[PDB]
Amino acid sequence: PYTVVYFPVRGRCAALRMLLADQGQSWKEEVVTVETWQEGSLKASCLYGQLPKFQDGDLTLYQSNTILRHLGRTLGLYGKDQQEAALVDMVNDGVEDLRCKYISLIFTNYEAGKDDYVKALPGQLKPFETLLSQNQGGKTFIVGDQISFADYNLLDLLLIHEVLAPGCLDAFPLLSAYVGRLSARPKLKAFLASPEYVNLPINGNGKQ
Amino acid sequence: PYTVVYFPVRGRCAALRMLLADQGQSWKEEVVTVETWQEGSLKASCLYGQLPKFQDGDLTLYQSNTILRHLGRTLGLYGKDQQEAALVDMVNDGVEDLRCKYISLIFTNYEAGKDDYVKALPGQLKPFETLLSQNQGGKTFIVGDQISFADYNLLDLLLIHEVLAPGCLDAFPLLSAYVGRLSARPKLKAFLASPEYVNLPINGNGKQ
Ligand SMILES: CCCCCCSC[C@H](NC(=O)CC[C@H]([NH3+])C(=O)O)C(=O)NCC(=O)O
Ligand SMILES: CCCCCCSC[C@H](NC(=O)CC[C@H]([NH3+])C(=O)O)C(=O)NCC(=O)O
Repeated sequence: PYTVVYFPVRGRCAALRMLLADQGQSWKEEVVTVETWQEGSLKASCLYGQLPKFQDGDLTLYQSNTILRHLGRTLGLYGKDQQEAALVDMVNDGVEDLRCKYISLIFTNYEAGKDDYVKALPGQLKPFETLLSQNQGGKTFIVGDQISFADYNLLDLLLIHEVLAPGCLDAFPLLSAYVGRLSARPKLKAFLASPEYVNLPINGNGKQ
Repeated sequence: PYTVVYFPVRGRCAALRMLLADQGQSWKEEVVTVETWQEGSLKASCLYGQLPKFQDGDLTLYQSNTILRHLGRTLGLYGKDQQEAALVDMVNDGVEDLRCKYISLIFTNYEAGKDDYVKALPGQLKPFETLLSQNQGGKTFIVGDQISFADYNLLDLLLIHEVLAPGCLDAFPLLSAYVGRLSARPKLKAFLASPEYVNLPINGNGKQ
């Protein structure tokens, strides 16, 4: 089946976990503690010396987006045709770029860079509002009318930003409706409210 | 047909151009000058306010890797099955990570960070040597036995690093043989030697 090996944080696994849950998939969690990591053996065995590590049968993967695209490909959450598949990538890549800046703020300079980051947020979120406005008035999903791996990843990005800069979505009616709508999906709602998600820290450094 | 809109540099378009050339595809180049860019109109029309921008018929794409995956998907350079498609992603993601550090060195702190970067290079390149050693002794491609978009992207990464730290591939027999082998492909060889590639600067800041 599925197995995700990662630290005891949401981080780069939050989105794929949401995906697995909403799709009614069963998976195993292998928690890696800082002590175990600092031992060195696991780090060395990891291709790019990092986690998350994922296992699907005897297929061992690395790189969060690779896991997302894999599930998306295998579970049919990658658009209805090639054109949509490309637009799904365009969204995910955009999500990835903003996630990098978020991760850099959280770990590199939270105290001094928080104010500038928040001021720049509207411009960074705007593109997703625009994408949504061009797809059935943003009443369905980010691309096409069926959900895709990019939705789960975007949803996480928006959620974590709500905690960082509460109210950042008030200026974006479509994104706000989008978050609420998807968060309400039965399997997803139950997952987001469970101890498995709630009691895990967003990032590992105690900052959010 | 195909149209790539980008600045007069190789940068994030080098790989997709190599892909187009080697596959015998025709494309149009729309060169964007700093003056045109600083005018503002084009920047605003771009989804994430950035280039490269790509057009395939009336399909308008953004994000370099999205263009690579698109060509890969449409041209059959994405593995022979789902498993390979996932390994192709794992490689490309790895290439992307290292490209980001390269881009950060080139634009953020070349003078002070060049020495530390080069020292760390072997560890960063090693994973690709390892991947190659596990695939038919690294005698064919990075994943499977047919070429994929990840090859073109990896090939570029290696080439640009040869200029940054000449000889960095001497410690990696498989990667070196790989670069030479692919650079020798007829259409690709002719492209790499043409004025269209040679007279374009790698990055835009005059550093390499
Ligand atoms: C301690 C709690 C905080 C954990 C933060 C998240 S783990 C961060 C880091 N992993 C990554 O950055 C993964 C990046 C990779 N590109 C992906 O998308 O999967 C890692 O393994 N780092 C370990 C290392 O590189 O030594
Ligand atoms: C002047 C010559 C130097 C050009 C350097 C390359 S262009 C850099 C930048 N674009 C990107 O970083 C693209 C990143 C995007 N994630 C991708 O992969 O396509 C840009 O458009 N920047 C313009 C802007 O953001 O204003």
